Amino acid sequence: ATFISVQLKKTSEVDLAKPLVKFIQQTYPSGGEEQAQYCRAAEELSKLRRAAVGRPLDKHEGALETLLRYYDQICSIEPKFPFSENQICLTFTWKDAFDKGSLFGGSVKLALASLGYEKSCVLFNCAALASQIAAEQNLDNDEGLKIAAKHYQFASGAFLHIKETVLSALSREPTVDISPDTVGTLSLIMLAQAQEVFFLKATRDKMKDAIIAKLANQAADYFGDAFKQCQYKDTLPKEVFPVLAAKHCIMQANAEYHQSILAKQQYYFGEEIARLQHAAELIKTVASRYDEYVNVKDFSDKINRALAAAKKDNDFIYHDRVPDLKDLDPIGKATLVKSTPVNVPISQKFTDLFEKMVPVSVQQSLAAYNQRKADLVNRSIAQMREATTLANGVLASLNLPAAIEDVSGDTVPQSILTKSRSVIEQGGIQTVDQLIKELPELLQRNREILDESLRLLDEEEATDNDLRAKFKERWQRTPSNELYKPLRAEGTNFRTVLDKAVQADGQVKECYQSHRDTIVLLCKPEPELNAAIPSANPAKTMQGSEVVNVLKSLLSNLDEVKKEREGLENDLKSVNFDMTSKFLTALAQDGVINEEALSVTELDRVYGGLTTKVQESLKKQEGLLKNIQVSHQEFSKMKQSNNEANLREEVLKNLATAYDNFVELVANLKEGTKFYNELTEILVRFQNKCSDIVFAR
Repeated sequence: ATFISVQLKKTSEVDLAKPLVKFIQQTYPSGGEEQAQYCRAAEELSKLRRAAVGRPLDKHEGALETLLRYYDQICSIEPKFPFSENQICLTFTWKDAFDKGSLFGGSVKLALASLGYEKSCVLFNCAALASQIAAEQNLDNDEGLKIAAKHYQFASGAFLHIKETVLSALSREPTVDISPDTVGTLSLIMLAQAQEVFFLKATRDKMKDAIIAKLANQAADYFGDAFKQCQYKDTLPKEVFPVLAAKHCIMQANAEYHQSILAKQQYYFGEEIARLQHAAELIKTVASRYDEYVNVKDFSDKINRALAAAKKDNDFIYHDRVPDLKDLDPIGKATLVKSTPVNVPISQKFTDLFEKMVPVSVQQSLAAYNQRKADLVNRSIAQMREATTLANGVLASLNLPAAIEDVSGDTVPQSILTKSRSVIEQGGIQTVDQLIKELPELLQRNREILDESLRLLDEEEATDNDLRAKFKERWQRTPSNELYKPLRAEGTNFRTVLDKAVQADGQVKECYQSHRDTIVLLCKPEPELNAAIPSANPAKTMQGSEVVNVLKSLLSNLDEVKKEREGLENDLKSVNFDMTSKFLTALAQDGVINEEALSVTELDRVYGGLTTKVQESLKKQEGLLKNIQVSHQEFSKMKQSNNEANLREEVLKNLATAYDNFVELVANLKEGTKFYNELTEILVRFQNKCSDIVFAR
């Protein structure tokens, strides 16, 4: 009639969606996006906690199921936000279950900043509820037993999973009730209490008097061990300690009494008495010493009668020796109970309310792959241009292929021709004058966007002050300058970004004016273009000697080598590999995920076929240019003049450069503008954001 149960644990209501949706700010940038679904569940969870653990609960089924379906959703959420828990602040407060424990340090209450602490307490409450549930139960009704036995067994395991989970998961030393020594003992009591029932069933189904003993015993030898585990340990609620003892004692008395029946059949009439006397003793004790905790009046008669009748028969019929209690065989032990492990889900009709959301050790390793992407792509690109620019630069510094397309001094060589052509219908000088004109304007455009937005902040702040420094303090909310912390932090940054950007274009403007004169030439039609280049008397060891023709095949191979770099720069840009599902598979399969081991070997697999192709380009050039530096050496003599060609030569060198400078300048300014235009828009956000914060006031 008297079963140990465990009172719940009280806890404070904390606003759940407040520090949870703010990470969904960090997550999705759009309203109307899935960001909507993850907040129609964020407040759905806040609803669950309040309904689950906000109250002393109505001992039922759902009351448990809720608590279970909460604990579920908890564990279901932690591999998604509190990994290192940087500042994500939802600190939990939990109150101890058995107040009088430690009167030294921290006692009745503990507020900790770790989810592992939170989940443990819920689970404690689950286990704590299951017990209360299993105790009310009618134990005569046979469907009643089943529910008791299931619940204890569950509570027992619910605790034992805490024991093995606390020290390893928190952030410091834990409160009295949830410490491995405490719970490990409760877990054992539940278990012993479960086992009690099986004795009680087995008893109802009038089973073998041997089997009832062995079952009864093993129950004793469980309460026994729960005593042993309290005896000199402060793990304690007050009335728990004598019950464990009284129970143990009853249990041990049944065990004796049934084994008495067995000994009787086997005609050991001594054993019978010896085992009963022991049994009778055991009860007498309990009758007096724990009377207020257990009623055993009936049982006591059953023994005394059985004893009486046995002592009657033996004294007058059988005359059998009675053994000292030490002389007897151990009653066996038969357990039928095990601690229901804790494997989520524990609730029935389950539904992971955040089933959609993507893990954090995925999200952070997925973004640390995207720099590994950019690094290798951008890095290979940068090796390309610097290789190409250098090459182009040597050619001109060596007058190539201008010198070899020079049949007669009369005409513009064909490369210069083919070049000039490109420069014209690409806009001409006109596209460069365009871009060089409009750029400081687009720079200015942004300076205005910025300072209107910072001025706004400086404007409001000034109003804030005059108000307090003149008011009866009806104005008593946040000092505005303290509120405009990070928006000025950006402000400073946006400035240093522009100061860098302004000076950056002056480097170009200076280059541009010391180069465009020669472009003026390129954009001219052949007539004047041909007329403006000083004509010279051509050297005639150019008819087709091996000194010259060899160079043409170098400048047709180096001609193609740099032409190939486009296709690469394109395929390097074009490739995107969706890494998500490869991490996702490796986190569900294995513990956590080490990204470097996987990404590196994936990259030199995805891109690997190009990195080698890239080093093939660069190192081939080092060859092709050296085998041109030493070859021009020889052509220098076989083609000569004094002053007639010294002009022609050192003009064409400057036009070759002129073209390069043009392409080097356009491709630079387009890529420049197509960056400051991207900034305008990033600053529109910022104009509106400051506006909305001076509207937030």
